[PDB]
Amino acid sequence: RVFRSADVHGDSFPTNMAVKFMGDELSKLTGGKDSIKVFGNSALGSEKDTVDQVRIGAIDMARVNGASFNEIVPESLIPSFPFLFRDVDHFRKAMYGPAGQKILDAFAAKGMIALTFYESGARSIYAKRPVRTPADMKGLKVRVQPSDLMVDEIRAMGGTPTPMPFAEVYTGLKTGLVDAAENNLPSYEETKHFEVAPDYSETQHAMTPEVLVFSKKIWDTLSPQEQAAIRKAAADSVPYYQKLWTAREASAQQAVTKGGANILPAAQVDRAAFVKAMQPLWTKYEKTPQMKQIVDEIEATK
Ligand SMILES: [Cl-]
Ligand SMILES: [Cl-]
Repeated sequence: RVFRSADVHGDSFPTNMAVKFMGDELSKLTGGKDSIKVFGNSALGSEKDTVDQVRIGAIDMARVNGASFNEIVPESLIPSFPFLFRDVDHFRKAMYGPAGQKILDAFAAKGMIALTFYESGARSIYAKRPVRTPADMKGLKVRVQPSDLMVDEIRAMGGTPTPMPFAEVYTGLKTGLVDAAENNLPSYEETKHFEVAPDYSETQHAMTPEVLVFSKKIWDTLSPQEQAAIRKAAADSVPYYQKLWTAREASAQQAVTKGGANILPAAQVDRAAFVKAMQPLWTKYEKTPQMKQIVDEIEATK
């Protein structure tokens, strides 16, 4: 069969490519038969829309950002904690290890098989002015993802958060509904947010992963062999994604700078002030002993 999968990005974006790559792998490991069609550009709805559809089995899979599960899977809050990961190497070692698996395992109770994470860089503020310190955030109308944690993060930074679907952000910035948002560089480039919010300040406040989920209702009708093939194709798509993503982070920086954007480097930003303001949120979002244990396991990963 053709499995249907959702994504907010366009057809050439690394996430879409990775899942399409996964699709090609599946079609060999099943011999021509099975495949994945990726519906890009939010065609199937917002990330939250598409998560709900996966849960009820209206669609087979979605590639979405970790924050899109924050009201559903408590463990998904964790990798979105502000300043949790020290760097890319830490993210990788922690998330592709036993602690990341515990997070993935948590989705099953909520009607989803979480197949894999993909890295998503670090998210940073961008606006019509630069931002070095929480004082600079005051008065900015900052779009965030529809997540209570992300709302609180931007408030803790000093901005006024406003939840909006990914697809609507470019227009929101144009019309002045919002004058700021936050994301990684490749997203900053792809959506052309850089043309309306040309000041990118590397606050690097979160490193939320992408998660690839499969409908448990559909999953449970498959054989163990088919299930294993699907897990295998997913795992194999990660190194492929990594090659594209590593390159895209670098090229996106070049592209946006050539197009007028000004990146304020991480060292220029008062990380300590942001960390102090945001750190209380960990305790706020540790809902269970199980969550505490995972956070501590991640912190302990060196
Ligand atoms: Cl969205
Ligand atoms: Cl987003």
